[PDB]
Amino acid sequence: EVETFAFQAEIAQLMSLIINTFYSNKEIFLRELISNSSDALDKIRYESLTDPSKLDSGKELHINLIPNKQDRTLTIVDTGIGMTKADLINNLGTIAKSGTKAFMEALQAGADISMIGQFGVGFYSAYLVAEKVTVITKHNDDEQYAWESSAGGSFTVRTDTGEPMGRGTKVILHLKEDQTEYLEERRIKEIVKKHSQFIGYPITLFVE
Ligand SMILES: CCCCn1c(Cc2cc(OC)ccc2OC)nc2c(N)ncnc21
Repeated sequence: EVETFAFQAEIAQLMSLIINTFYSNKEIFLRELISNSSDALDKIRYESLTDPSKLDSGKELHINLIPNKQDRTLTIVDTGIGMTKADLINNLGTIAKSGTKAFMEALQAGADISMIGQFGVGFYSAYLVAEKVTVITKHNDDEQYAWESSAGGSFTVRTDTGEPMGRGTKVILHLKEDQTEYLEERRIKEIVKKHSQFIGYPITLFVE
């Protein structure tokens, strides 16, 4: 059973700006997602120091970038802390509301879309390049879920019956027709080198 939810008005407004503004520097989406994966990995690492059993769902702390020309998708996989149903439906939005208001204020005043990460809302930069985003995620305290949105004001959540991931998040970017450059090995390698070369976990770029 698939449940359908409305974004909060502020978040729907941020998603339209991101979709609608003319802004050519779209590649920054990838460092925003990688950064989000890095924070989640820091989190579970930290939490495991005082509860070693939090890694029973997998000891390896890493990021995989998987392009699939066939599906036209690029997936950012992490084995970080993961997200609960409450995160997905409620808490992330609650937190994102104020980072959105700050981000929006900054833009007038002459900030640009590439600073979105300073405001804790860089996830939504996914919509620079993706027509639809699917997030598969698994937290220790909870079940595996699939979140999805093509923007338009709503998202769905369902329990995910696919391949169990153990622990972590996969962000699956269904790319726009004109953005398949981000499926190319030399392009991804270029962007990681430029914006993500210091991340403190291994990032494996899968080949097609
Ligand atoms: C804002 C920071 C936490 C949420 N989060 C994020 C950002 C985020 C994810 C979303 O998924 C549907 C929605 C909104 C988000 O930011 C507000 N990425 C994560 C990740 N890879 N692993 C764990 N938590 C993550």
